[PDB]
Amino acid sequence: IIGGEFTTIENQPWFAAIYRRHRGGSVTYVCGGSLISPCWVISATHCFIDYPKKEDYIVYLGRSRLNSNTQGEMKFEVENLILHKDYSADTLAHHNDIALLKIRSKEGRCAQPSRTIQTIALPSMYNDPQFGTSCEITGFGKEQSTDYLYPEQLKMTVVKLISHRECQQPHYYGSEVTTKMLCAADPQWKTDSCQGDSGGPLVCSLQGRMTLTGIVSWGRGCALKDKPGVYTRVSHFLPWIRSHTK
Ligand SMILES: N=C(N)c1ccc2cc(NC(=O)Nc3ccccc3)ccc2c1
Repeated sequence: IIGGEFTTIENQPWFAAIYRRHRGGSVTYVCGGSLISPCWVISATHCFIDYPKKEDYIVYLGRSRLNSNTQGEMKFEVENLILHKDYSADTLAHHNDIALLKIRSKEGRCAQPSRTIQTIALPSMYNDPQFGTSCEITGFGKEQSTDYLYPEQLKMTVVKLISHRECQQPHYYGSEVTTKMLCAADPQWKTDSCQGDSGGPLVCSLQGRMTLTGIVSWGRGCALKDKPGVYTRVSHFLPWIRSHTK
């Protein structure tokens, strides 16, 4: 997250921190995710497509720092890694950038909700917020495009949704951004999501309900003029999510 503010997991309790174990024992941070039900985390296929082995991943819920075992956190392995079959990547645009992770503790249990571990509601079909609505993003991603390290403490920011007609303007993304994608940015271009925030949540309060409207997917640079963040429009994928979690 470029700009924004430092936060803690009690403010983002649906946030999942996903890591990968490498041969030799080293563990590195991969992507964010969101808890949609006790046994299921939703994220972005691009986070996993190059290492599609469920045994490699570690998922934490209730974790506020990259390298602290936060009090109340719970650690899980991935029982099933579901990637979208029509996922693809263009120079900028990522298509069907959505994945599901079925989680299990060593004792075989799913998440136990608590003050720091909670689900986030899915949207309803054909009901996304109007352009100009403010939404929040959360993640352990870069603080500046030139950084190589990720922040130790979790961050959040707030951005505004941009219409498809505006996002398709020539100086924006033209025809590269589709109706299955949602744009969101800062009007002054000072805050945004960035590398390492992928898979994380774009949460919008709509009709009084905190909703998982988007999943961080792609963008040209981070916080660049006329280059919004692009998110998987979760409402389009409700049939896919429902069928893959039954
Ligand atoms: N402007 C944004 N909101 C945004 C959102 C997600 C992003 C994700 C990025 N991920 C990215 O470039 N990943 C990568 C890693 C190794 C080799 C090649 C590429 C980079 C910029 C991003 C920028």
